[PDB]
Amino acid sequence: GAQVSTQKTGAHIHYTNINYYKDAASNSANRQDFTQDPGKFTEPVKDIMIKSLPALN
Amino acid sequence: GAQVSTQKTGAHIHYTNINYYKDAASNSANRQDFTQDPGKFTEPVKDIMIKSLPALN
Amino acid sequence: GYSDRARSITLGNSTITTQECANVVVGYGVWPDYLKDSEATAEDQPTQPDVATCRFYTLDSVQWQKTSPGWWWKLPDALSNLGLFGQNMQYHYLGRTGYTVHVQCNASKFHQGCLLVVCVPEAEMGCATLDNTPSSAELLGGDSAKEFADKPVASGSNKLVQRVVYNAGMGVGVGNLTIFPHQWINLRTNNSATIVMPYTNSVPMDNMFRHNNVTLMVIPFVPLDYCPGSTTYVPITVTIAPMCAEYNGLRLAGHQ
Amino acid sequence: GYSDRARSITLGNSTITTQECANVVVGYGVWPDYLKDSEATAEDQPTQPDVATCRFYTLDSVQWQKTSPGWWWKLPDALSNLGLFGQNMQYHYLGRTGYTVHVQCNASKFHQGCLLVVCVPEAEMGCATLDNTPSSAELLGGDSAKEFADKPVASGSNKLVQRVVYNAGMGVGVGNLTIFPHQWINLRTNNSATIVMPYTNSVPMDNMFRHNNVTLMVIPFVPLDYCPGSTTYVPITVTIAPMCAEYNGLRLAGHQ
Amino acid sequence: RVADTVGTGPTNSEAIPALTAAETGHTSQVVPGDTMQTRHVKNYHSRSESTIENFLCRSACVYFTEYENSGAKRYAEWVLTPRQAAQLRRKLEFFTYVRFDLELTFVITSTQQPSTTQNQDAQILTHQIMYVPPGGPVPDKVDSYVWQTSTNPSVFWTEGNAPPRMSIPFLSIGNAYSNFYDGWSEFSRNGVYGINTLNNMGTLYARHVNAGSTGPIKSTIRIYFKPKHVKAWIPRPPRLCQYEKAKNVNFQPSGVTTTRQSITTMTN
Amino acid sequence: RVADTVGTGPTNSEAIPALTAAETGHTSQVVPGDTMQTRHVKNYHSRSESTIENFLCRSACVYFTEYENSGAKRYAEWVLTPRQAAQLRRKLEFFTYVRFDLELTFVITSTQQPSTTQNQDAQILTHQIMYVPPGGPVPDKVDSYVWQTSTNPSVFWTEGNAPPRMSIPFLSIGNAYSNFYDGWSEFSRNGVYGINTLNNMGTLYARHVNAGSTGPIKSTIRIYFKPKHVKAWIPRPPRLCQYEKAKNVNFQPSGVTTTRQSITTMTN
Amino acid sequence: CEVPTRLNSASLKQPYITQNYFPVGTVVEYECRPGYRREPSLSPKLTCLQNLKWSTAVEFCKKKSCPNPGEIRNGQIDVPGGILFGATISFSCNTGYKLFGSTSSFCLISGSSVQWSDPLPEC
Amino acid sequence: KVNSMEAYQIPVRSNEGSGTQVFGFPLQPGYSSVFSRTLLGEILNYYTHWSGSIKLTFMFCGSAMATGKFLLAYSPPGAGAPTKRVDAMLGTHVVWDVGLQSSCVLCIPWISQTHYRYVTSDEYTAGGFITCWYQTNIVVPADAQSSCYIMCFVSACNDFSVRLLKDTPFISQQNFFQ
Ligand SMILES: CCCCCCCCCCCCCCCC(=O)O
Ligand SMILES: CCCCCCCCCCCCCCCC(=O)O
Repeated sequence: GAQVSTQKTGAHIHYTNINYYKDAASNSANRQDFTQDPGKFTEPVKDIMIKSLPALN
Repeated sequence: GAQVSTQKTGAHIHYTNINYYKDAASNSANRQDFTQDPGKFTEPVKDIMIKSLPALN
Repeated sequence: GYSDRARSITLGNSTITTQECANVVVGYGVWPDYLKDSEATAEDQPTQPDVATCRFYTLDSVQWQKTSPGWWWKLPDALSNLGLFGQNMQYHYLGRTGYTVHVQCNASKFHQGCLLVVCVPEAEMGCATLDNTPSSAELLGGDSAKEFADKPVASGSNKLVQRVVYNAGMGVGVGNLTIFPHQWINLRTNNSATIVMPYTNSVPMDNMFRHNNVTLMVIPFVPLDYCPGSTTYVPITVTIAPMCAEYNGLRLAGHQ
Repeated sequence: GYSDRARSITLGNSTITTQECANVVVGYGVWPDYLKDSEATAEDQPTQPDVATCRFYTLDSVQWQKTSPGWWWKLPDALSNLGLFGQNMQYHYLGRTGYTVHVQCNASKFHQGCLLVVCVPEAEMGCATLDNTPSSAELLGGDSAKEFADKPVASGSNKLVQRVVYNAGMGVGVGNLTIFPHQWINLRTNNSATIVMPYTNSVPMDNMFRHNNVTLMVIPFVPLDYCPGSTTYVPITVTIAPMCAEYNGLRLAGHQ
Repeated sequence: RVADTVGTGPTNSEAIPALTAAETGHTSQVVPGDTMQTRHVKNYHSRSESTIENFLCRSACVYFTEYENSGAKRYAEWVLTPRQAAQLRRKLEFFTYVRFDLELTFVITSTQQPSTTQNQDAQILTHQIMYVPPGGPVPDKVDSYVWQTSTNPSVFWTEGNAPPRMSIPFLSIGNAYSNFYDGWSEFSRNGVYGINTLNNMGTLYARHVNAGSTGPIKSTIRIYFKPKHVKAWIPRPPRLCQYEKAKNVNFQPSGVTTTRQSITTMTN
Repeated sequence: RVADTVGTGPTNSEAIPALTAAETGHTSQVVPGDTMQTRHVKNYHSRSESTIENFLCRSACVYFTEYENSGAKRYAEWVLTPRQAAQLRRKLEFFTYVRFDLELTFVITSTQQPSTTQNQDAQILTHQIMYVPPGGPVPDKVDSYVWQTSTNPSVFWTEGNAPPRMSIPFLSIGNAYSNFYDGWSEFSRNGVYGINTLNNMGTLYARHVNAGSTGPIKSTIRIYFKPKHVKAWIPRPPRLCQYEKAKNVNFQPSGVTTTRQSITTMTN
Repeated sequence: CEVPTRLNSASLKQPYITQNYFPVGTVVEYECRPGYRREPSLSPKLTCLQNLKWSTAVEFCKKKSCPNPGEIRNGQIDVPGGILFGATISFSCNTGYKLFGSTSSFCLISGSSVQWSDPLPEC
Repeated sequence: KVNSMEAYQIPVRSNEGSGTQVFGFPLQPGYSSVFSRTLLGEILNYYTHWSGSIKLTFMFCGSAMATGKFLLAYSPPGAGAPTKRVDAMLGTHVVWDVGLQSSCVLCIPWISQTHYRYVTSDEYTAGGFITCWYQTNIVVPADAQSSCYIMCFVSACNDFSVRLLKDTPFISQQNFFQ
């Protein structure tokens, strides 16, 4: 049950991984979770504020 | 002859295992046998005792 | 055809009309709701007063002078003695409540200033003396506001709270406080601030008396100013409304 | 296969096991429910605590002696200072609640006696003096029982309550009280009495402080008796459980 | 996974889940919902760290002994038993009969004993550990002929590496190991009384294969047991007293628990 | 991958992307193309070294302590905390609640203490590190009975190999670790105030299994933490002051920033 | 047998401390040291075994408890380490009230029991 | 009483009063002296954390002519232990009527703020208080003993669980047992 994944390469290749322990708290740290969502902290207003429009109307 | 099994994960992932020795008294201890049966020690009465009913009738 | 400057909020038997206000801020994008049956831990049936506890409570006002550093309120301990919210909080062991904060300050077109209203979760506060932690009679006073300071509090043998406005009492830059749900009151634009906060914790429920989930701080960044002849008494009023409050663990009254 | 002598009742976080009891009496054939939207009058949204107010409350015991006339409790005023039931009753103006009364008295096979437990609605009580009505400090005492008398109370210039057991304090035969929901405790048969009472009134809701919907009276018809050598202290305990309680009219605390 | 709670409401029935009879020697199967009103809770808690195998599967030091490279004490000998120490013994005597494979580890550490000898220069010490089953020719000396280990299992370990470790099978003539024995070894009801009747697991020996240096060195060997694949039957109450002898269950009488100020005191 | 720029031209419209209202507490989502003319640029730059896991997943020394093979100090004891050092503490207090597995590494180094003893000849030192959760029997001496480690996890390490390392699970009764706590431990609002209320992670002990030599040797153990699988919530502003005590957030007041010659000076 | 085991709560009785010879089968007895009450469940006796070792010894005495520090007026008392023999409680006053007296109060042994030697300050 | 069988007997009797207290102890299944030595407490002392509901079964061991009534109450922390029956009434109680059935079951539920509680003494993971009070009185006939005993049995419910393994603080050793 090997996992083949993609390495970190430059822009402008695969690696293989096997788990040997039965705990799941002992596996290698996940270095590939590129996910962003700034809506929670930036732009937290209840009413949507379109950019081109006047903020106060 | 590799065995793929599930790791220990939290609620709310697989590992691989091969045996190298020919004795079966030399393999890793089994940490995943979650089976319970308290009927032998608790509630050992010959006659079934329904909960809502009076114990002595 | 309306204007987004006026706004009304209805809760229980109370209603608050702003007339001139900025857009409402909603926590971390989350609206306060009840506890789910897949995230619960306590097995007894909770109580939900709904209308008695979830209404607008208006604390006692303070005065915005020209040299006011700022004020702070520990949110669970401010409403401890107010109405049926305080009563249920005493008898029950565990509670869980969201808030709505509505800060009001009005002035004329000739008055100038700027306040920052920030809801800070887990606002642990340092002490003037390094050896000992600050006392409760110092950290939180219900039915009144706690004021910051403009000069560093003298160290020694005491249990005071460091109150420097710039350090915010937490050893952080006051300017960097805009990480938490924050709203700005500009006397030339605004007259009120409204922040809705959900329940934040590492646990599904908690004892309100021994733990403060969030602390509301109002700080005058730009000072108050006016020309001689105009109104010199300008107060600041704070209204808090518990939302989706529920309690578990009915027992004897008191937190002893 | 069971016996109809044992019985358990669960309400809120309280449970009462009788073990040896007669069949439960249910008011006038009606089970207590909430107020319907076709019979309501007050327009604001009611509050329903549900678990905090609807639980078994155990008053302080009394002693059944050989010459005890009897005791009475005004039901709304007995639970006035108990738990969250009393707290909500103070803040709110209107309330509406059903009851469950569980009276307990046990004794050995060698003790004899007979008590009558009667829930009397609108039990207006007369006065020793014809000119004036009885005072509140005389009609109702919470946290304790009020006792009847075996001899007529002396008339004069006072505000006492006529307490003759035979006249029941209402100018009626005590034997004819079996018109209201009643249960009999016979020491050779019973050890407890259970009566469920709905909400009775000429109005959809009412102020609990200024009006008592029902009065619970326990009267020893056949006296207590035993032979020398057996237990001489035999108490009587009363447990009340508010059912489907709801309140309208949240305002300042107190009945002033 | 533990059972999830079921939501319940009020009740005015004849069902009496609370009242029971303890005389029948039956434990009540009552849940909190029988005696109060509850909500629905989904429990993800698991009883995975409560399995008997997981509880007993951890290495524990059962004994340690010392030998030298000079003088009279040149080798060490131990009759194998799991009752020398307190911790694993008490963990194992929760049950009457157990059955497990074993994992054996040794931790050997040398130490230069003080001496007036000069120009000391030691070489790498090598140790030999040997297992002699009952009936074997026990070594009478360090340079004996039995250290050839023709059939007796033996391990050779050079200092400065991962500690030695081997796996042991059940190795019992009985269908299960007994932690308790109520009886004697002779049919005439005299002799050895107790669990010492069934302990015939052999003997262990340890020595230095070389002297290493011209200065005395004392080596200490520690033995670590780990039960694997455990099957247990007939649970028993835990030891209230403190163990005295490994061979016998003899004990000094002790109170049932600790005392407190009063029957209504919430402080120990 | 960062968003690519969009080419823009001149504008004479009523759209006002620049003018906004900061009072609403809303950050503007303006790009450079709103306020000037731009060209089309394709950006291949990635925000891969900015993930919270990558930022916190690096070993850091949290503590170091020393023990000897002679005298009074024969073993070392540390109550586990991540607040003893400055660097990882400040990195971790960017957030209010965190949740991670742990990777633990130890670096142990011995050093011959000066002595008048002669004919010194040491053997390989072996160390034992033991973890005692709250409620365990803490060792009162070096040759105690608790170093048997029946259930307490322990490691044995011989000098001259790769450093020891094990993996730790979340091990928290709370749903997330708290870096800040606003409250007391007693319901009467007195006692321990602050994050010390929730620190009950246990204790760590270290010793020499042998003495090795007839001359005193002092061993130093350094402990390295590495957070793996990290989940963080509620970001907080970075510490402006300098940490004083690990137990309390007490601080000495400091200026908001550094000063410069004038408001129109481009040199610090 | 060698000299009996030393304990942190109990000490040998008068005949045993003087004795230097312990044959097999000898019983020695301990007694609570000052500031330590005796646990009724445990018996303070040690026998000499055949291997010339004493039997397992467990602490036969527990620390004594100083009385409740009480409630000071217009101030608070930290009580950091509890109220057992050898504790140390601290006193303080609110903003505007000056402490007069001692600042701390150690739990020490005064006579046959444990008492707090320092008195309560007034503020 | 610990060097006897008297540690197990709860001594109720007939008194000229109503509302007094029988016993009382805190909910610490593995640390309190009352619970640290039962089977449940002995299993707990090998684990750092615990979670779930508790069963407490009380059996009346008086005469068949004696009759009684009791209040068994659990009160979660936040206020001190109740000192009067009325204060205890406000918690989670059960009224036990001593009839043909000789046993009643008070089930202490899980009302923690966390998911798990520490076995060792910890103010943050407080458990609560368990108390008993005379609901009425123990009424006996003549020529029948008025002093009786109750017995208490402790069990865990089907949602009980334990976590980190540790060494027991009870067993100890100074030399190798030979
Ligand atoms: C160098 C190789 C050495 C091999 C030594 C093997 C020793 C086997 C010991 C078996 C121990 C069995 C313990 C049983 C305990 C019980 O009776 O419950
Ligand atoms: C030889 C084996 C030793 C094992 C030692 C295990 C120690 C576990 C320590 C866990 C530290 C958890 C830190 C949490 C920090 C926080 O509260 O944010």
